[PDB]
Amino acid sequence: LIDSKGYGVGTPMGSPYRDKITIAILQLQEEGKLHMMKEKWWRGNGCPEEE
Amino acid sequence: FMSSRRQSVLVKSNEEGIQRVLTSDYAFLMESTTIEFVTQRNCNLTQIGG
Ligand SMILES: *[C@@H]1O[C@H](CO)[C@@H](O)[C@H](O)[C@H]1NC(C)=O
Repeated sequence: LIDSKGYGVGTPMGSPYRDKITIAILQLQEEGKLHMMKEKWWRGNGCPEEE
Repeated sequence: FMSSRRQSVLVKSNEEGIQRVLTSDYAFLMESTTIEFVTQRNCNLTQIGG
């Protein structure tokens, strides 16, 4: 990687439900919900390289 | 580099920093006296540079 940035769920300026999504995303990272979704969409075809 | 790579190459302790050299290609910067203690107790490390 060259840079290191991140995507994010956008909220309006000074919103209370920014904090509840902040708690929600970190819950799904520990139980592995996002990694089961990242392997579901960015994969989908096992390639050949194996050499 | 270190301003752009915070929480990636910026470890918070010496014991986790020597271990990070022991895992990956890591070039940890620290004081010279402790390097002279670790290198004499670990034969998989060295002090390169002055
Ligand atoms: C490097 O140092 C020790 C002692 O020389 C060696 O036995 C071992 O292979 C290495 N230690 C690791 C990989 O933790």
